[PDB]
Amino acid sequence: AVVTQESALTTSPGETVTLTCRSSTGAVITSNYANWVQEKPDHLFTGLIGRTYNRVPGVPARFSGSLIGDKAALTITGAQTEDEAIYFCALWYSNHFVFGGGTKLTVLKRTVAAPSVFIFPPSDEQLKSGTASVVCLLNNFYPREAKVQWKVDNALQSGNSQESVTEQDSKDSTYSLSSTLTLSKADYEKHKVYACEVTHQGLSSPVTKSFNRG
Amino acid sequence: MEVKLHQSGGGLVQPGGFLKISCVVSGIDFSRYWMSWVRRAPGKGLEWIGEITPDSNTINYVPSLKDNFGISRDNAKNTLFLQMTKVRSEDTALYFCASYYEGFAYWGQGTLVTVSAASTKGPSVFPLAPSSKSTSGGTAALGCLVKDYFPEPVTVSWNSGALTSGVHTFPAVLQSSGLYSLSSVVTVPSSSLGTQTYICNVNHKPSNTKVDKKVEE
Repeated sequence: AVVTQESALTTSPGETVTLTCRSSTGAVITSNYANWVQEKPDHLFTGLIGRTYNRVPGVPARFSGSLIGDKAALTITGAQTEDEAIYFCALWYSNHFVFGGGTKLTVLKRTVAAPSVFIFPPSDEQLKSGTASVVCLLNNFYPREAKVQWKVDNALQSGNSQESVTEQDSKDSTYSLSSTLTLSKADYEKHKVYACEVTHQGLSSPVTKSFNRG
Repeated sequence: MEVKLHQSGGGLVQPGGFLKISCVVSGIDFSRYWMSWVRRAPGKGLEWIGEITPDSNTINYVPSLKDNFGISRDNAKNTLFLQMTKVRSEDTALYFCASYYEGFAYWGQGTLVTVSAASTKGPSVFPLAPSSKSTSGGTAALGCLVKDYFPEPVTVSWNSGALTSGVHTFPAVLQSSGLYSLSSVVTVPSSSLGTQTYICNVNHKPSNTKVDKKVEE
């Protein structure tokens, strides 16, 4: 069983937003006891909804939990900037809970900010070690949600890159991100073009930063 | 009187080792709530590990985690325990003591568990040299890659503290090695680059390794 949610949603203060949560087995039923938990910076967790409709004691009235069609749903009526967080949904499958991937809710604190993309090839000093790392940098973007894809000779890569993000800036709401792709010195030298494709709210078309080894 | 889920007892364990996390609950009737353990790792989301009933007479697990985690509670002492045995490298996460009743109302502060077989190693610092793949127009990005060190605490400064505007030190990530790697970068005007000299100063005090590396184009 797989529990799925929207990867990220954007709204502005005062609007009404609805998050969904999907059972891989079919329609979410009350037997699933849908729960909604919120994650704020520095890993702060708040239970909002339990057993599909019930508000956890103390949760504001603008949070509502419901069943809509085949999915469980969390509705924020009058979204606040303090509601910008990651919302997790858990479904009860007979004897255990299964959380979903999470939904990054962005409640617009400012104008959309595009990132500036920079690519760094591996140092020769590292190449003497026998490993190669390509570093991709995204500077001062908002919202957080962005897709950084590594393309080695136009081939999409997977399982060989790890990401890191800075804390949200207290003065202009921007984020910075680091994408590092590590390979064998052997596997590095068996390819040509290393590219970093970046899709974001602020970019009409995806930005690509590329370099050729050799 | 505030609801306090105080966790403790997390740190370094080797792969295949054991560990017991404590969470002492005060401010609520610990006897009256179901108690659950849930973990969060950087690449994953929230993973519900398991729950124990108020009376301890039923323990529910997710099937893939049944064998390596053991949940117990003591209503007399108002504490909940999680025992981790034969732990994998993938088990590195922040483990969270969470109450369940209507929902997941009360949470703990978080306990870090790092599973790694490495001993104390100093980092290697490789320059992130600027180029026109690292220039956009007017401003240029450069930095330092601090790679394969253990344990976590590492400090990075630029030109011994002279440069602080626009520097970004990203959180370190735990590699499959069991070693940490981290990247620090700065954005400066590209005019500057010809005149100014740029050095990142990295200090790893568990190894007593201090490296001053310059990033030259």
